[PDB]
Amino acid sequence: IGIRLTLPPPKVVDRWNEKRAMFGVYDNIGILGNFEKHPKELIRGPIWLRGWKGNELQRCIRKRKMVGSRMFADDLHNLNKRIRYLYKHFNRHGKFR
Amino acid sequence: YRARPPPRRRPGPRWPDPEDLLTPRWQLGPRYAAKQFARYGAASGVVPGSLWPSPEQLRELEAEEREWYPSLATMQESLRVKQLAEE
Amino acid sequence: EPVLRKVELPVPTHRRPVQAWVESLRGFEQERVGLADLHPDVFATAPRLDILHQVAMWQKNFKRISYAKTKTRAEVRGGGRKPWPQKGTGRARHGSIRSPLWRGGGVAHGPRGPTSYYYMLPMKVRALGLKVALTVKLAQDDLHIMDSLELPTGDPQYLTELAHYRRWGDSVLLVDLTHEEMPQSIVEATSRLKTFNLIPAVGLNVHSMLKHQTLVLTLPTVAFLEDKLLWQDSRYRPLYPFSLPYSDFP
Amino acid sequence: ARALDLLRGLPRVSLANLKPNPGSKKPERRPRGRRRGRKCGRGHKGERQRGTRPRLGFEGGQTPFYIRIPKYGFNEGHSFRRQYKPLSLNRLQYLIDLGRVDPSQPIDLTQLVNGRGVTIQPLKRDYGVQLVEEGADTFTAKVNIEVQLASELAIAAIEKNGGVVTTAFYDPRSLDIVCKPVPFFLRGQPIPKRMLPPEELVPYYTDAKNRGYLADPAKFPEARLELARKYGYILPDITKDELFKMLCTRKDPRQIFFGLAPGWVVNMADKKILKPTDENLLKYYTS
Amino acid sequence: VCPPLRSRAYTPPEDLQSRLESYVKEVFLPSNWQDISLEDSRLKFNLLAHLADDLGHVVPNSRLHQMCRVRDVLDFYNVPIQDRSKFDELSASNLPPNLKITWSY
Amino acid sequence: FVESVDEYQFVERLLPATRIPDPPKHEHYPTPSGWQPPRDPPPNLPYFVRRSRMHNIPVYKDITHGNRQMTVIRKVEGDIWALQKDVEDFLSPLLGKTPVTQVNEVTGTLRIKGYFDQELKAWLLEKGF
Ligand SMILES: [Mg+2]
Ligand SMILES: [Mg+2]
Ligand SMILES: [Mg+2]
Ligand SMILES: [Mg+2]
Ligand SMILES: [Mg+2]
Ligand SMILES: [Mg+2]
Repeated sequence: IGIRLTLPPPKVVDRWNEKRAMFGVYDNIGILGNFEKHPKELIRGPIWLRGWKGNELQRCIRKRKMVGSRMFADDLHNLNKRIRYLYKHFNRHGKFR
Repeated sequence: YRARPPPRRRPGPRWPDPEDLLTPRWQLGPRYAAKQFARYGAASGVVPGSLWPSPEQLRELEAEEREWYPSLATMQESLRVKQLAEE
Repeated sequence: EPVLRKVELPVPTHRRPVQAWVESLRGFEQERVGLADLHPDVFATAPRLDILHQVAMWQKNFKRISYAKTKTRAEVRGGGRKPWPQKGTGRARHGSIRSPLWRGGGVAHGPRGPTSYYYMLPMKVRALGLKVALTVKLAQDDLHIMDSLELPTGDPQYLTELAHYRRWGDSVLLVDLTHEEMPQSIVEATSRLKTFNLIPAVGLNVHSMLKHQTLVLTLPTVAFLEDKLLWQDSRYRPLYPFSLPYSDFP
Repeated sequence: ARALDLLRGLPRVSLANLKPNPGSKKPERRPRGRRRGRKCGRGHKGERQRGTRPRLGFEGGQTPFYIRIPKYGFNEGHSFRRQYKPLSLNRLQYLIDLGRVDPSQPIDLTQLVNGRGVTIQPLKRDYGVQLVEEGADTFTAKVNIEVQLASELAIAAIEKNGGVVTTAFYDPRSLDIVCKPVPFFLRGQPIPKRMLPPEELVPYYTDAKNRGYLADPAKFPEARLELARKYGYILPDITKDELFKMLCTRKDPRQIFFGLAPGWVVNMADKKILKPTDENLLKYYTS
Repeated sequence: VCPPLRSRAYTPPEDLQSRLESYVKEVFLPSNWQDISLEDSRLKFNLLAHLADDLGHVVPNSRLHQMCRVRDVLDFYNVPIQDRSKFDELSASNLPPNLKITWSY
Repeated sequence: FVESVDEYQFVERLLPATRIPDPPKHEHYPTPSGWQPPRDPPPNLPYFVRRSRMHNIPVYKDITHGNRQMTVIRKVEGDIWALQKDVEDFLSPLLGKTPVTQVNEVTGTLRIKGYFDQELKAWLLEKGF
C-alpha cells in the first residue's frame, strides 16, 4: 500500500531554458581570458566554501572561522557542538587507525 | 539566447570607504595603498612619497638594523676574537 | 573574392593544417565564401572522448554546492531527558526521543550543511578538452566557420530558416570574438531564440559545445582559440599565476 | 588519422554518449547485501568492531616502540639549517644548450629561476643554489654565474671554460625577492638592502678560495692559479675575452638586482622607477 | 525568400572525369592531371567551389583536408550518396511477402 | 622627494618568459649536453614521436608496486603498432626475448616492461625523432 494508485502529474522539463542553454559558459574564463579571472570566481554560494572543498569537519571549521561571528546564537552553539563531535569521531573512532 | 557579458575584473583601483564598519581593516592601511599603487601606477592616486618610510619609521628601521644586523667589521672582529680564543 | 585564412602559429612539420569552408550568414546560399586552414594541433588532435567526459563532468560539478542539510539528533528540538528508566518498564532502552530510531528524530547519516564539490582539472587538461571538442565537431561535420556573424536582418525566423536550409542541427552555438563587438543583427536574432545561443569567444566550453548540435565560429574567433589553446602547449611551468605580469604574456 | 574517419562514421558526440575511461572509476563498495552486509567487514564484536581501537602507536600497554627508543637530536634545529638547491654542471650545460639560460649575460638566481633551471623555496629554508661538480668533465660553456655555494671542482670547471663564478649570500627576504621579483614589485615596496651574511657564514664569503662576493679581489688571481695548477689546465686570461665586461659585472653586496639600487620603487603599471631623493632615505639605502 | 531544402542525394554524372578535367583546365595543363596537387588554397577553393556549384554537392569540412589531389577529388565525387530515410531504405529493399513494415513517425 | 626615471630595461630583464624558448642553433651536434634537434625533414616512418615541450624525446621511466619497472614512449602519432613492432625488433636481441608491451592506442602511448629509457632515447634519436 506504499505505492501510489495514480500516475504522478507529468513532469515537463524545458531543456532549453536560459539557465540550461547558457550553463557552463565562462567555465574557461581563465584559460580564454588571459587568466584575469579564475574559474572558481564564477562560483556563487556560501562565502566560506567558494572555491574550496573539505569533509564535514573542515567545512564546519571554515564556517565557524569565516562567518562564526555573524552566526545566530543557537546556530553557532550547534556548530560548536558539531565541530566538537566531529573532532571526537574523526580523531578517536573508525575502523582504520 | 545571448550570453550575459563576460565577468571582468573591476577596472582601476578599488578604494573602500573607511567610514563603513564592514570594510576589512587590511583594506585601509598603507600596505593596501602601496599595493594599489604598484598595480595601477599613477591611476591609483596614491602619493608616491608615502611609499618610503616616514622619518619615525626610518628611525625605527635604523635602530632595528643596529640592534640585530651588525656591520661586516663587527662580524669580522667577533670571528677573529673567537678564533683567537679557540686557538 | 575568396576569404582565405592561413595558420598564424607555426604548424608541426609532420602535420598539415586541416581545412574548412568559410561561410557567411548574409544569404541562405552563401555556403562557401572562402577557405580556412585550421591548426592541426587544435582541430585534428586525437579523439579523446575520455578527456571530453572528464572536462564535461568537471564543468558540471565544480560549481555545484548542494544546500541539502538535515538535523542530527543533537540539533533536533528537545530530546534531552531519558524517556524512561533503563530497567523496570519492560520497554527498549532509550536515551532521548530524538535518536535516529524515533519518529521525528535526527538523521544518522544525512546530508550535512552546504557541501562544495569544487575541484580543478589541470589547465592543460581543460585546454586539451577544448581542443578535443573542436576536433570532434570538425570531424563530425558540425563545425562551420563564418567570415562574420552579420545578418541581413535581426529576424529570428531568418536565422532559423537559414539553419534548416543549410541542414544545421536543432541547436546552434554561435561564437564571436568579444561581447562588445557582436553585430546588433545577430544579437537581436539570437536573443529571441532558445536553441540558437550566441556567446563570446571567452565563453566557449565543452559542455555547451556538446549540448549544441552545431558550432559556428567566426574567423577571428578561430584565430583567438588557436592562439589561446596552442599557448598551453610549449609554455613553461608557471612561476606564479599568469594574471601577474610576464615577459611575453599579454 | 583513421580515428577521425571513424568519428565521421559514428553518430554525433553529445552529453548522452560520454563514458569515463575504463578503469578510472572503481565501483563504490557499500555495506548492503549478503557479501558486504551483516558485519560490514568489521569482524566479530570487539573494540575494533565497535570502532574504538586505541590510538596509532599504542601497543596494548607494552611501552610503545616509538617511546622506548631513546630521543636523539636527529632533527634538532632542522628548521634553521640552511638548504641549498643543487645545480649540477650537467643541468647548467643542458639549460645553456636549450637556450633557457643566456650565457651572454650574467647568470644569477633570477636568471636560473626564470629559465626554470632550479626551483627555490625560501619558505622551506632554501638559502639559494649550490654548484655541483656533477657533469664537470663535459662542461664546455663560458658563463658568468653567481651562486650561494660552489664546490671546488665546480669552480675549477667554470674557470677552465673561461667563465667566472662568485658565491653570493642572500638573506631569506632578499632570496625570495630575487627568485620572484615580479610579485615583489606588485607589493609596491622600495627595493630593500641585501643583508650581510650571518657571522658564521662571513668567513666563507670573505674567503677568496670560495670566490666569495665579499672576498678581497686581489687574492682571486692567486686562487684561480692554484685551482688551474691543481686540476691541470691553463688559466685563460679572460681580460682578453671580448665578453670581459660581462664576465666582470658583479652586483654590489647590498644590491639585490644588477641595475636596481635599494630604495627604488618599480612602477610596472607605467614602466617607471621612482628613486628617493631625501638625504636620510638615500643614506639609509646606501648603508 | 527561402529556397526549398536541397535533397542530399547525389548520383555521380556519367561524364564526371571529362567535367572535372575541364574544370581543372579552367582553374589551373600537364600530363596526368589526376596528380595535380591542391596545396594552393586559391586553386583548391576555386576547383572545389566550382564543382560544388555545378554538381550540387560540396566536400564536407571533415573530408576537405583529405582532398590532396585531383585524384582525391574525383574519388570523392564518384561515390554516390542517398538521403532516403531508413523507412524507404527498408521498404524498397525487396521485402519478402511475409514481412510487413509500418512506421508511425 | 620623488624622482622618476626610465631605467626599466633592468626590470624587463627580470621579467620571466611564459613560453619555452626555441633551442638556439648550434654549429655542431650532438650538443655538449647530448641534446640533438629532430632531423629535417621528418622521417617517413608510419609513426611519429613528437618531442616534449622541452624538446626532449618522450621516453620516461615508470615504477609501480616498487618492483614493476616500465618505460613509456608517450607522444606517438600514426601507426603505434608499427612503433611497437620496431621496438620489439630493436629490444629482443638485448633481452633475448620479445619484450612484453602495452599499446595504448587511445592515449597514443607505448609501455614496455623493464627499464630501457636510455636505449630507446638513443634509438629514437637515430631514427630522427
Ligand atoms: Mg540535546
Ligand atoms: Mg524532524
Ligand atoms: Mg561471505
Ligand atoms: Mg576479537
Ligand atoms: Mg604495566
Ligand atoms: Mg609513475
